Amino acid sequence: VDMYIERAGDITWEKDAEVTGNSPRLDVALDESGDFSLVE
Amino acid sequence: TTDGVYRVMTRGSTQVGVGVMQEGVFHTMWHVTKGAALRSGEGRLDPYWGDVKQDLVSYCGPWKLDAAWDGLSEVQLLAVPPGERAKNIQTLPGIFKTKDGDIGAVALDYPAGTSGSPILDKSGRVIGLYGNGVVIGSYVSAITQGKR
Repeated sequence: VDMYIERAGDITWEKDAEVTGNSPRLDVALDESGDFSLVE
Repeated sequence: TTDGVYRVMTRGSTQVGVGVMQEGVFHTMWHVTKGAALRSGEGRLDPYWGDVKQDLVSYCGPWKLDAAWDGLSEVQLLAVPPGERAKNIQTLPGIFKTKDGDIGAVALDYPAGTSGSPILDKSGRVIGLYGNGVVIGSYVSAITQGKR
């Protein structure tokens, strides 16, 4: 299996970007396998 | 080797993720490549450091990205979805509260091949990578940053 990379752009902030999405505050735990899960 | 955001592709062809080239090191999420070698033109990029718990890997050198969310300001996800031009999505992160401290998290849900896309602060610095997260059903991605 041949994995490869292609340049897709510069790393820059854009002034005219779409703005969206919430800002939830969540209790989570992170396990040894790198998996986040919710906690109560 | 040029600085920028890159698609991670596999062989038809398919985009399995995204990563960041900075200071001669390629940065992506472990789950995107599982540490496989990467072709870049005629060169080959070999893994240099990786950690399953952080879900991160660097190629050609040590992890270089060290900026962090400031906890108050909006950020931008520099999303590179499969089949689509790089695009900036601005958002106010929420928070993952953990026993070890708080982590910024973005409540944005893009295709899986977007994993590894950089999240930026207003100065253009990469404050982490997108694509390791939890479901609440909306996905929410940690802002996953390494150690320099």
